[PDB]
Amino acid sequence: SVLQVLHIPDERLRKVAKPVEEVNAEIQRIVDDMFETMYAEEGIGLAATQVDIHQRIIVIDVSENRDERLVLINPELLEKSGETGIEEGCLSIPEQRALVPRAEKVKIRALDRDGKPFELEADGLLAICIQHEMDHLVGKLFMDYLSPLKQQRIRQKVEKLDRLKARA
Ligand code: NI
Repeated sequence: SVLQVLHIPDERLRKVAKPVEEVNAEIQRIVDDMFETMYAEEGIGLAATQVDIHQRIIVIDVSENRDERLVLINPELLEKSGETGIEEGCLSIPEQRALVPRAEKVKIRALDRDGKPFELEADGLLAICIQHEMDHLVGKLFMDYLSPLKQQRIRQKVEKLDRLKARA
């Protein structure tokens, strides 16, 4: 099932997620529907909290033909180094992109879809993507990194967009 993605300025985007207590079949259905929603919305990553589920689950897939789907449950940042930034988009901030400071490399520890633990050293797009999604889980958005004026300037935009969007 395709889940509905919340947009700013929805207050539920600012909720802190709780860790997953047990990775079971309800968890695994959330994963499936999250992947479905991400692909439908043409993203390369989705955090559970953008879909009003306030648990620590992230799905990513950067692959061309769904060969390499990635699942981080209860993710934890072990180390980072460097600094970079591309012009990020966010499914919850529709059509708005900004360059954002990130660590260039990142080492994490998480659980997979089966609740088995793994480690992952990432760089490039993957590293930036992990940070972006992990931010979602503590209620941070990429626009939080920008100046009051850019944020202000941004917010105006999106509300109009959706104000078109329901359209009716
Ligand atoms: Ni996002």
